[PDB]
Amino acid sequence: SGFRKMAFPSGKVEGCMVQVTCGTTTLNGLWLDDVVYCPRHVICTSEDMLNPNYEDLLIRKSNHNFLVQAGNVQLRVIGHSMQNCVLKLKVDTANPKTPKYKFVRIQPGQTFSVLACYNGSPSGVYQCAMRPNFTIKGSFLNGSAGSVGFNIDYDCVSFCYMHHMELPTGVHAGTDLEGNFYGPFVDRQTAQAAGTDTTITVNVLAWLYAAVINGDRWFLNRFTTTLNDFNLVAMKYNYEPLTQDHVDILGPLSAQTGIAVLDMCASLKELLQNGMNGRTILGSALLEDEFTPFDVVRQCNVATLQ
Amino acid sequence: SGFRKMAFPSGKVEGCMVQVTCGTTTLNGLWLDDVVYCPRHVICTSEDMLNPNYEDLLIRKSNHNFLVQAGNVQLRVIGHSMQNCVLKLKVDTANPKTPKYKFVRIQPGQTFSVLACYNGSPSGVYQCAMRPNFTIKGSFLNGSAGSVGFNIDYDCVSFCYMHHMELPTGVHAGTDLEGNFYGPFVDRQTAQAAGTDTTITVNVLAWLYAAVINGDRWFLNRFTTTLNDFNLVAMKYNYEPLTQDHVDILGPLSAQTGIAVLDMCASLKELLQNGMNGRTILGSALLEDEFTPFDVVRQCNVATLQ
Ligand code: NA
Repeated sequence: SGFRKMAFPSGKVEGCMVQVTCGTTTLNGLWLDDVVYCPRHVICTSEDMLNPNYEDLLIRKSNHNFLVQAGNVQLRVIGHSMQNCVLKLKVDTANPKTPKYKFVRIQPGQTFSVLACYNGSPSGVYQCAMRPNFTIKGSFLNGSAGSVGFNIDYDCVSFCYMHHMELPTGVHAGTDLEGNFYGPFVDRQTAQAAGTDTTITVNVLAWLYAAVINGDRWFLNRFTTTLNDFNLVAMKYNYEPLTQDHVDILGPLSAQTGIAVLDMCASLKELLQNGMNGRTILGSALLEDEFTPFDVVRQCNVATLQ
Repeated sequence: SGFRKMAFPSGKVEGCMVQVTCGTTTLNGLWLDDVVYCPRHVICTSEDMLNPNYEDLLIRKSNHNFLVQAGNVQLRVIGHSMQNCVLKLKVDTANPKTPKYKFVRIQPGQTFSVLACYNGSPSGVYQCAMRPNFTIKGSFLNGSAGSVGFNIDYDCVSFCYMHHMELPTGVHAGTDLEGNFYGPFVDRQTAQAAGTDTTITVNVLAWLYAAVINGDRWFLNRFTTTLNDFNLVAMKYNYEPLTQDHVDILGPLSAQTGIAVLDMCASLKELLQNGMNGRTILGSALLEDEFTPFDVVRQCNVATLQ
């Protein structure tokens, strides 16, 4: 029993973090095989960071300008490549702790674990949802760029996020491991705003299924809705529209509870319109939206064969 | 920026986690040097678990009865003994990944990270506080016993919790690494109840101070209270009574912010009675009590030298 936002175990990732210093700017890199991946603004001065021309800045850098440290071992940089907003530093040594891994680009409403690092050294780990406005509500201080987000499936680490920056509102923006930003953001110190965040509807529905399984079911009703009619109400209340892809991932919970997705949608719709009127769901007056259908099935209480 | 319930990186603990099987009963063990620590109820059949005489049940077990797997490597048990509620299985191979470590008994109110494991495979990591009633509100399913709780101090792992059971309320109970239960619980399937789960008042207050440093102080007011009249309200809401000693603990944060502890108490009193009115504090719509007075400032935003 018990619902907790858990991160995946971070060990396979810890053995890949290094420190990357380019002159008087430092951040973290990810060391896989003989390549170290890091945010390209490691080549900037603080002044450069206002309006960098990264191609012009990189021309002035040589392999010797990059100092890469794996604990107490210096790795010699033998080539470098800018790819979108990440730098790929080829080093003379393959990382012996390289896990089986892939790079994947995640979608809003999906979760991943963040390993926050400073100076190449892992600091803490926590679970994030990619918000519909393509920011994450992380915890990140100066020097944390190059920290990565990931999911783990058996032994295979799927890297999906590299941290780059913090917006004026205190939320966080980064790239996938190919170096393309999530969202409309750029790695310059300019006045950028993230769009209005919206509630991740599929995750609230998963939460509601979890509530039913644990016996909390006052909010169920006998009403019917089309998906388009439900989505019109969702958009009014700044909830994300439910897609067929969301309906697919709610399949197992629907099957195990016998509540069709569109019936649980009609139940949510009444919640949005009428509020919760002093009732609670799973012991809270607020609807959770960062437990995915996968999270819910993994942690939900289960039947007991007696 | 950002404020998150963060756990320590779990890599140093992942390398210690093994599966222990005795008959058809399996759970996790902690492999340090040539010893595996696990909950003693691995020797029970399910029917044994109701009212076990552990001494009698252990007498009928031999070394050969314990199967230990570290990944694909089988670890043969070459001695065994019981210590309170844990077993120490001596194995033929010292763990080459043993970190620097110690066993420590934490206090109610203190925090620790949990590496939840099943079949000796680490599954997830999250941060918990030892509740005033000596329970933990974690996410644990069948087969998670033997999962451990820990803090990391640079390179040294302080193991402080080993998981054993779930009470009828869904809350979790366990032991230190010498096998002594936190709280009055016993490792048998009986009708046990924990004491009242109170909110950790000193932790909420430290969090309010961290809020002020970050710039959330909409809850600050000009009112002040005495310790007694605060505790009147505290008991009404099942907050721990605030002692003068707790008041002393908050001295440093009080000096950091210029805010008298009893003035912060006045703000907390008003928040308890009137709620937050749709405002949040450090991104939370609830009063957070899982951050210790030392831990809270580490995530605060800092001054920027311009
Ligand atoms: Na600088």
